[PDB]
Order: sequence, then C-alpha cells, then structure tokens
Amino acid sequence: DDKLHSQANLMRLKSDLFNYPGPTKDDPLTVTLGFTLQDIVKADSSTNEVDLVYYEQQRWKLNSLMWDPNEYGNITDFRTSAADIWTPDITAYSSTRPVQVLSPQIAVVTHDGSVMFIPAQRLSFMCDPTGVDSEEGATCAVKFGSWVYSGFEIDLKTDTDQVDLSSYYASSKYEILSATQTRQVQHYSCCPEPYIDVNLVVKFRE
Amino acid sequence: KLHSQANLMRLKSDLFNPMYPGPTKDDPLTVTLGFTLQDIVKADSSTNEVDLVYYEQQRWKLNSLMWDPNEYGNITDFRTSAADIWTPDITAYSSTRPVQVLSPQIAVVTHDGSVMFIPAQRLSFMCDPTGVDSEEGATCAVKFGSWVYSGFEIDLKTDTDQVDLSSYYASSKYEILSATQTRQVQHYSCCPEPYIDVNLVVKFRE
Amino acid sequence: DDKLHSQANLMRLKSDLFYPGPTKDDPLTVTLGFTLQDIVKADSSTNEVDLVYYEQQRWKLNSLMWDPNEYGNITDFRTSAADIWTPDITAYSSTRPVQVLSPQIAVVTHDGSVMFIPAQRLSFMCDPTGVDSEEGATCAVKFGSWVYSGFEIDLKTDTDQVDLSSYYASSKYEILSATQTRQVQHYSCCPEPYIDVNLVVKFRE
Amino acid sequence: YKDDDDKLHSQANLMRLKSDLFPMYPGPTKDDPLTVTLGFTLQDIVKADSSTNEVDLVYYEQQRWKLNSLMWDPNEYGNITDFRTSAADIWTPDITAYSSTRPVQVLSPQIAVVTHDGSVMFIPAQRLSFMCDPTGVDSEEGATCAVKFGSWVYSGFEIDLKTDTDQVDLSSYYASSKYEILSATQTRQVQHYSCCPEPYIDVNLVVKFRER
Amino acid sequence: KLHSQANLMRLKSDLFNRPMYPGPTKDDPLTVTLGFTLQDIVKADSSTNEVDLVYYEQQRWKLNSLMWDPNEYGNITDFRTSAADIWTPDITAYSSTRPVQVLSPQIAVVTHDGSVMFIPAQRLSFMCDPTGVDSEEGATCAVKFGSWVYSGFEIDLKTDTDQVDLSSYYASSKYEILSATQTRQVQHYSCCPEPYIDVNLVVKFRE
Ligand SMILES: C[N@+]1(CCc2ccccc2)[C@@H]2CC[C@H]1C[C@H](n1cc(Cn3c4ccccc4c4ccccc43)nn1)C2
Repeated sequence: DDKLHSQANLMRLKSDLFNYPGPTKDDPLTVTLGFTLQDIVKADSSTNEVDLVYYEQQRWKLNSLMWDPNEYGNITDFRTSAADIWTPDITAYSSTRPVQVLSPQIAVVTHDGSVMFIPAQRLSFMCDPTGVDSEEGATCAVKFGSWVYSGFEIDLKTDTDQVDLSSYYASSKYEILSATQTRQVQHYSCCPEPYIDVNLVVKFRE
Repeated sequence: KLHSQANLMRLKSDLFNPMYPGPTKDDPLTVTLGFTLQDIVKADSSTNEVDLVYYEQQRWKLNSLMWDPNEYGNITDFRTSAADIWTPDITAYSSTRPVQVLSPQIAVVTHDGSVMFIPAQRLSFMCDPTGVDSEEGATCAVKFGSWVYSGFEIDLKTDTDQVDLSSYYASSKYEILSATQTRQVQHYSCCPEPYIDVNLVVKFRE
Repeated sequence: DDKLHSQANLMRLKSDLFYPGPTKDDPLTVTLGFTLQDIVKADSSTNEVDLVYYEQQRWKLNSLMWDPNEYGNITDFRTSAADIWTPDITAYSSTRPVQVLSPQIAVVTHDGSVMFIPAQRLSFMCDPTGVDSEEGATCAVKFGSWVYSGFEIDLKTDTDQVDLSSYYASSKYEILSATQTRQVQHYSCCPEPYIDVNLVVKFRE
Repeated sequence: YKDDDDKLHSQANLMRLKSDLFPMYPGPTKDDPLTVTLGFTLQDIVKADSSTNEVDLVYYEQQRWKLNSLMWDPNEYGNITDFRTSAADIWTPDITAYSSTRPVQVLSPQIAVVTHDGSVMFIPAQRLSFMCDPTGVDSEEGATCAVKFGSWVYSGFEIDLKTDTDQVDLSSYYASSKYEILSATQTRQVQHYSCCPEPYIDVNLVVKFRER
Repeated sequence: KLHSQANLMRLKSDLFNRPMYPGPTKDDPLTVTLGFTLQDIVKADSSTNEVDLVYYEQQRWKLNSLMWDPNEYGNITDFRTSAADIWTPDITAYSSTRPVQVLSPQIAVVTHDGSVMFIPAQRLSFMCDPTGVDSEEGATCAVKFGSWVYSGFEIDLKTDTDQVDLSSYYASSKYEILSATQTRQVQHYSCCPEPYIDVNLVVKFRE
C-alpha cells in the first residue's frame, strides 16, 4: 500500500504536469551545454572526416515543469522519455553523417522546473587531420547551435570552456592535446537578430 | 508569460483547425529553392558516385497559414515540425542512395503565410569525376524537383543562379571552381504536363 | 473564396473516397515498366549488381472512380502510397532490401487509375563475368507479386523494350540491350498460373 | 452495373470474413500448444568472410501452422477458401537464428496466406549473416557450416518445431553463385537442460559448399 | 481450449489495467539481475580500437504490479508478451561506438510471482585496444553496463555469478576467450549523493 501510494503520487504529478510551445522572443530560454569527450574513433584523411564519441549535456529550466514536493508526496524529481517533453534542436553545423544516438532518450526533471538530458552520440564532421602524426598534432572545430531559434529565443551557455576529459578513452588511437567549448555570438548581414553557437575545438594526435 | 504561451497555443490551434490538401491546378504554388554547398566529401571513380553535403532552402506561401499579428498578441512567426504540415516533395532525380538528413526537420511559419524549411542533407548522386586531378577539374550535375506535381501545380523559382559557397568547407579534399542552380522546364513522354526542376551544376577539382 | 472553394472540392472528393485487395472474383491488372538509370556497381567478388531505376506501376480500381462533374471538375489528385492499397510487386532474386529514392506518392485519376513511380536502388544476383569484353555480361531478374497468382494480379507491360532514355551517359557501364518480358509460368502444383516480368540486361564496361 | 455489384459483393464477403476473424488468440501455451513446420529454400550464398568467419545467405524461410481460431466454413462467406493478409495482422511465430551476427534483412513483403481450415503459410525471403568458418571452401571437399533456428521464448511445450523433410530445397539456388552447394540439410533437434523440465527445439541448417 | 485462451486474455487485461507502474523510484526501488552469454568476438579493429561482440544479455527484475494468483486464472503460471508492452530497464553500454544491434525478437516472459525475464541477443561495437591479441597473454578489454538515468537508489544491479557464460562461445571464432567476468561496481560521483551501479564486462582474448 505504501508502494502503491508512492506510485500513485508520481502518476498524479506526471498527469498534472502534462495537462509549453517552445521558447519565443517574449518567453526566451537559456540552454546550458557541455561536452564529455570519450573517444576520437577515426580520423579519415581520404575524406577529411573525423568521428567523435561524446556525451552531450543539455540543461534548461521551465516554469511549466515546476511543482511543490509537499503537494506530491515529497517527490523531488522524475524520469520521462525525452519525447514526452520539449527538447532543444541543438545541432552540429558541419556534420557529414546523421548523428548516431548511443543511449536511451530519457530526461531527468527536477521540482524547480529544471531538465537534464544527456544523450551519448557518435558524430562524423568536417575535419582535416593533417599533422596528426606530428608532435603539434591536428586541430579541428565544429559549431553546435539551435537549427531554427535565434539568440532572441534560445541563449546558449557553458558552465566552463574546458571540455570534460575525465572519461576520455585511455587507449584511444588519438591523444587529446586540448578540448574547449566556447560560446560565440554571431551577427550576420542577412539578419538583425544575433545568433549563438558553442564552438568545440579539439587538438589531437596519434 | 503564460499569456504569451496562451496566445501562441491559440494561434496554432486556430491554424490547425477546409484543411489545405496540397496544391492543385486551381490553387497552384511556387516553391523557392536554393542550395548552400558545404562540402564534397567523397568522389568515387570506381562507381561514378559523388557525395555532397549542403543546405537545401525551401520556401513557399499559403493563404491558409496567414494571420493578423494584432489578433494574436503580435506573434509574427512560430516553429513546427515539418511532419505536422504539408511540405513539397522536392527530390533529386539521379541519386544513388536515399538522402541522409543531417538536421532537425522543423519549419518556420511567418504571419504572411510563408514557410521556410532548410534541411541539411548528404546526397550520393551519379557523377563521373574524371578530370578532378587536373586544372580544368570535373563537372557534375543533378536535377531537383517535385516528384508528382507538374508545373501547373508546383512551380519552382530560384532567387539567384549562383550557389552560395561562403559556407563551403575550406579544408575539403575538393575545391569548387563553380556552382550554379538553374530553373528548367521539361516535358516527358509519360505525362501530359511539364515538370519543373532546378539543375545543380558543380565544377570541382582536388 | 475561389481557392477555398477548390480546396473544399478536393477535400470533399478525398473524404468521399476514403478494398481488401484483389481476388479471383475481383482480379486486377498491374502494368509495369522500367526506366533504367544506372548500373552503379558490378561486384565480381560476390556476384551482386546494383541498379538504379524508375519502376512505373499502374492499376485501376472502380472504388477510386468519380465523376469530375460532381467534384468541381477535379480530374486527379495526389495521395500518399501508404493511404491506398498497392501491389506487392517484388524482385525475386534481390540480395539487399530495395532502397527507395523517391517520395512514396501516387497519382489517382477519375477513371480509378492509380499511378506510382518509385525510384529505387536494387542489389541482385548477377555474375558479371564477361563485362570486360566486347560481348559483355548478361543478367536477369524477375519481378512479380509475392503472394498473388495470375488469377488475382495479371502483369502487363506496354512494351518489351526497357526505357533507356534516362540512362546515365557517364556510367561505368554501357547498356547493350535491356528487355522486360511478361512471362506466364504454369506449374503442375496449382490450378492458377503465375506471372512475372523478366528484366534482362546485357552490359559492359 | 450488375458486374460492378458482383465485384462489391465479393469484396463485402471477404471484408466480412476478415472482420469476423479479427477471445483473441494470445499465442500458444502449454495448455494450447502449437506445431510450426519449417522448411528452407536456399537461394544464394552471397559472401563468405574469412577475416571475420561470417557467411551471408539469401533464402526463403517457409513457416506453416494451423489455428482453430482462423477456421471458417466457405459456405458462410461466399465460397471464399483462402485470403492474403499482412503478417502484422496475425500472430506469427518468433523463429530466430541462434548465431546470427547482424540483424536479419527482409527482402520480400510480409504477407501470409490463410486457408479456411485455419492453416497459415508465411514465406519471407531473408538475408542472414551468421557465424561460419569458410576454411576449406577453396578446396574440392568444401567448407561446412551450421546455424540453429528456433523460437526465442517458447519451449517445446508451447511450440513444437518440425520439418517435413531433411532436404533443403535447392531447386531455386542461383546457378551462377560464387559458391556451389554440396549439400544442405535441415534437422529437428531436441535439447534437454537439467535446469528445466521442458524440452527445447531447434531446426539445424547444415550447409556444405565451395567456390564454384 | 477457448477457455484457456480466455483465461490468458483475462489475466493480460487485468494486469495491464492495474495505478500504472511509472518506473522505479527511491520509495519503490528495483533490483535488476544481469548476466552475459558471450557468443563471439566477431571483429577487432586495430586502426580504430573498436571490437565487435555478439552475446545474449539476460535481464531479470520483479514487480508487485505483475503478480497474480494462478488459482484465480486457471493455473496459468507465466505468459509471453512483447517487451514494448511492459516497463523495461534502460540498461546501456557506457562506451559503445555504434548503436547496439538487436538480433532477437523483443519478447519477455512474465511469471506469476511478478518476475520478468528478457534476454536480447545483441551485437555491440565498443572501445577496446586489441594490442597483444597476436600474443599468448592476449589483449584485455572492458565495458560497463548500467542504467542511463537511474541511480542505485532506484535500480540496483546484481549478477548471479561473476563468470561470464562461455558455454555457447563459437568454437571457430577468429578469437579464443582466455577469461570473461562480469562484476558489479558501486560508483560515486561528486555531483550526487546517490551511488550509481554498473556491471563491468572484462574479456581477455587472443587470436
Ligand atoms: C523525372 N520525373 C520522371 C521522369 C521520367 C518518367 C518516366 C520515365 C522516364 C523518366 C519524376 C521526376 C520528374 C518527371 C516525371 C515525374 N512523373 C510523375 C509521374 C506520375 N504519373 C505516372 C506514373 C506511372 C504511370 C503513369 C503515370 C502518369 C501518367 C500521366 C501523368 C502522370 C503520371 N510519372 N512521372 C516523375
């Protein structure tokens, strides 16, 4: 009965929350982004493509997802399918293959309205690995950002400019020399609204 | 702020509630098409296939998607999944693999009824790269157009005949010597009505 | 108002129109034709060949007939191929799942004709020995219904000559000839005859 | 007009049959077990990969079973004796290759033929990569490989798996294959594990082949 | 026989209309037992340090909400159901380099005490340096499996043994197995007061 009780309290919370159209200029949203780089799998010098495996941490906060734990049996967080909630359209801008998702698509929602979503991904992107067989290595970069929302609708932030490297694969064919993730504001001539991306820059060698 | 979210939900609800059944000879449609070439990833002379990554910009305008911003809290635009609305069946005529989609598929609808849809794609198509190792380079071409709508239903237009190369990957294995996109009208033995395509012609070398 | 009127006539038509497939009492004729675009690849290590082609399919249902005069003079419309019955026509010696290159949309006309032309890439069983010679190599593949006999689905072509007017002029392979021949198979097992179209292609580097 | 009405009449009778056929069958059980007959038609050995010991087969897998819940009297349904239906509309057995190395690839539509006595015939074409050492294929004696097929989750108390013959049908084998078949058999096997009182049934496909 | 089918359908209707199970929580936690049956090391790629494994992954858990008295249901003790019809754990490989490939139907066995048995066959590419596979000591690689979003306070992981089942290992694989273990690990992250659990698969092999 106590188990049924706690299950009922969670079902009641989720039912209440699921009964938000995305950010707008009137209701903008900040998304925090961070990369945990696991592996440089392949560097292909015949096509100038490089394959990364990483965890992409995304976090945003919505008033529509807030609740008072006292009103819901002291539940402070829950797990739901990422398809049950809005998620940002953050995309690599210079990929050469569809990203491959390696993990279940499940987000964690906290009572303050906070959402954490961390998909693991394999990405092929445009990168000339010339010099990777040298001491100074090779340098490659790829920008991530919303596909359809400007800086007036989604702002992008990092908690740090240092890519988390504490899970990089120790026996990779490639050693990481540096890995940074840097927010950039762009002003294009096409458009008066600013655009935001996070630039991932990785220096590596064999 | 719940007010602005409610205004956007009211607009979307009004718009989604005659449904637009696609264009016809009595209600024809003009689709504007343009390419922004990012990369020639691979040119395979053993099979005469070449792989291209590009943005394909598509734009059209529908009365049924118009609204007065005054009646909807001055909302001027919104975002919706491309699967939630009619989109044109623009197709490469001479691909050799199903096109790969590299971006979210989200359209931007604006209050004048116009729709902007810009998928990023990777495409393999029939292309003989003989001469790519020479100064004159190699020239290839591929037509894009509606698969099943004639020019009396979907007409195509370009805003320029010059393919934008400013996002072309500077360290590609191949450099672009020229890239044009040209509207064509074609009649076919099969079918009584002309079909419209845009011919994408690219000249490139190592 | 005029554009809303025509959109409403189309939606009324589609609504009114929206069959358990064919049977021996209610049989169906499918017309089939091939437009061969490219022999992409001829793999002598596995005796597989990859073709790219348009496959014209056409059939007629009384259940999709209408009088244009009752529907604002509409003579035809477009609809998703997953919204209507389509025949189970299949290559009999493929070695990979066919790859679909075109959107799956059919044309329907007021006489009840359905018209469907998927672009496709097909790997199929083919020994290319001889392709590096003047006589070339020759390969064949049969197309037909998977589960319907000739008493349920009859296959017809409009001609035995494959359409080569869109063959890729710079292919690695040149086409010496390409034919698409209706065949009636009579088996002793079964009272019903079976029907395929045999696609025969002779080609060389 | 009369012809039109005859056509609609037969259509209505078939729609009535399928609507009538569709207590729902919940799959087989120890109380209501089921026999599934399995036979293979080998079309082609496409590829033998000696660097990974994987071999690729194209074949038709014939499956047959009979359900009381699919019977009907043709007299009650306009003399209809059989119909075609998508394999997703009915229960189908979970017959699986036990040592595949890639997901099976389906090459044909997934359509079953249901006959008025309740017998179902389902013949999908498939491409399968499975574990196989091709050492000897470049010799006159050839190489021999095997793969077991069986239900993934039903024991012999729920699904009895049978063959009609040990002889794999080779009459459609591709005459210009890179590999010629020396023999191919399909044999029912019963395993008992001491863990569990229930038997477990597979059909073992054994193929001996060599470079052409 | 119609009566036994109606009993099974009655049971399945009663279980699937029960409040709905929302997944495990701190207050309603769950233990998942994991075990691997290793069939084949298909491929070891030294140019990318990726290795491909084929295995069966046994998963077992128990839910109050799937319990029933066989006496109320014609002595039915178990049934088969699609894995999409029940809650299943988000068990994931932490260092794969391609999406896992599923080789078996996604069907589970549910038992009257509420236990679920689900055993997918899988092909997995994961991060592994095969240097030494050409030698007598062989090479050694490891990959963790665990929930993707659930802590040890919601999903505990157990193995029934630490010895990977090698009884179905392919005898003519390009590679032989020197040893293979599956070890529960308790993992503490500075982010979080709750422990995280994984099962570490360690395989030593050689040509
Ligand atoms: C290249 N298209 C194809 C070219 C083609 C096409 C047939 C051979 C050889 C190159 C795409 C591309 C644009 C132009 C023609 C387009 N198109 C759309 C359709 C639909 N359609 C049919 C389909 C099957 C059978 C008959 C018809 C039919 C009859 C009248 C009007 C339209 C028809 N047919 N062709 C298809």
